[PDB]
Amino acid sequence: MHNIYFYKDKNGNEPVFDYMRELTSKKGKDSRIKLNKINDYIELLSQHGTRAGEPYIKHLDAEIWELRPLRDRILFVAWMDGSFVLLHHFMKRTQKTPKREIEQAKRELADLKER
Amino acid sequence: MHNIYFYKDKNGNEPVFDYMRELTSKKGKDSRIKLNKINDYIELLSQHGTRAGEPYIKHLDAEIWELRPLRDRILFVAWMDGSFVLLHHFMKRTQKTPKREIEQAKRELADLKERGLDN
Amino acid sequence: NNAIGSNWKDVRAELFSKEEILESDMRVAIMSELIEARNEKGISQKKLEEMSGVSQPVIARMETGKTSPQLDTVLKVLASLGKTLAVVPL
Amino acid sequence: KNNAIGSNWKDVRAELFSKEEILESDMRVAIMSELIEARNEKGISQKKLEEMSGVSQPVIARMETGKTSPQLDTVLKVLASLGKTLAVVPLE
Repeated sequence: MHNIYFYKDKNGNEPVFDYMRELTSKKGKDSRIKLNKINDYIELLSQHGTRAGEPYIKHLDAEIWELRPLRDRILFVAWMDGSFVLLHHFMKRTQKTPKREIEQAKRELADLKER
Repeated sequence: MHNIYFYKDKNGNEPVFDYMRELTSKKGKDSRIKLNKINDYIELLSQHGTRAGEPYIKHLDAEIWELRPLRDRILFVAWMDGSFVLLHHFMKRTQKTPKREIEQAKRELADLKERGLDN
Repeated sequence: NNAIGSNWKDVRAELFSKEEILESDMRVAIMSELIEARNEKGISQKKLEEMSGVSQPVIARMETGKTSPQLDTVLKVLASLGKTLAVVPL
Repeated sequence: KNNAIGSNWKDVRAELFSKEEILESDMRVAIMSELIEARNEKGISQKKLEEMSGVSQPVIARMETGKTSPQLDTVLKVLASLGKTLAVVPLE
C-alpha cells in the first residue's frame, strides 16, 4: 500500500541500504537477527504507514519519524503520497534520541526537496 | 474420503466412543492432549485410509489394524468400503501389542459379521 | 447392523468444539502433506531434512508430537513441499 | 526525476533476503498486523483478547514480538477471535 524508497546522497550512496548490506555480509547470527527485525518493521511501515503506532514507529520532530527495530533506529519521512523515504541509520546507545541525528535527518530531508 | 464407524457391542456400548467421552469428562492437561491426538489420527484415517502408513497406522494380524496416537491404541478393520470400523481401545503396556487385545478384536469382528447377517 | 454404530462425523461434532475441530484439521493438513510427499513424490523424512533445513526429530514431532509444532518450522517444511500458510477469513 | 530518491524497498528486500526469509517475515507481519488492526480499530486490547481466546497475555505478547515462533495452536486461537485463521495454499 505504501511504497518505501531509500535516500541516496550526493555521492550516490544509500546509507540504510549500505548498513543492511554489511549486516548481510557478516558471519554473526545476531546480524541475521537484527536484519530480520528490520525486515519486519520496514514491511510493517509499508502496510500500515504511520498508523502502525509504537513500539514499531515513533514521531520525533516535525516531519521526522523513526523506525525502532531493537536498538537500531531508522529515521524516515512522509513523501510522495502515499510513500515514505528512509533517511539514515544509527544504533541508540542512550535512551535519548540525539538531535544530532534528527538534524542530520532534517538536513538529509532538506537535500531531498532541493533535488 | 472414508467413513469411520464405531463398534457397538450387545449392551450396546461403543467402547472407543465411551473412552473418548471419559477423557472429555476429565480435568488435567494429559487427557486434553490425548483427546486432540486421537481426534487427529481418526480424521487422518478418514482421509487417507491405510495409505497413511506409519507412525499413524500399523497392521497387527489378519484383518486387524491399529491406530497409534501417543500411547493410545485403537484397533480397527476395513469394512464395506468406503469405511473402517473402530473396534476397541487399550493403553500400551508392552514392547509390542499383546495377543490378548488382537484376539478380542477378532471376536468383535466376528460378532460384527454375524449381527450383520441377521438383517 | 446393530454392531455398526455412530459415524465419526457425528461423534466428532459432539466431543469437540468448532475451534478444536478447526485446529485439528490444520494439524491434519500438515500431516497430510508429509504423508503424500512420501506416498507420491517419494521423499523420505531425512530427504526432507536437507531440503527444509529442519532436523528430523522436529519433523517427526509434527506427526507424533505431544504439542506444537512451531510456526516457522511448519513454514520451512511446507515451503520445501511447494506449500505455505496464509491468513484467511473465518 | 529525483536522484535523491533511490532504490525501492521491494527490490532491496528481494536482494538481501532469501525466498524463505521473506515468507517467514511476511507471516510475522501478517500476525503483527492482525494484532495492530485489532487495537487501534476494533478497540480490542491485549487484556480483552486474552479472555476472548483463552490464551494468556505473556503468550500473546511474545506472539507479536517475533523473537520465538509461536505454536500453531495458539496462533489459530488468537486469529479465531479476530475472525481469521490459516489455510494451506500453494507457494507462488
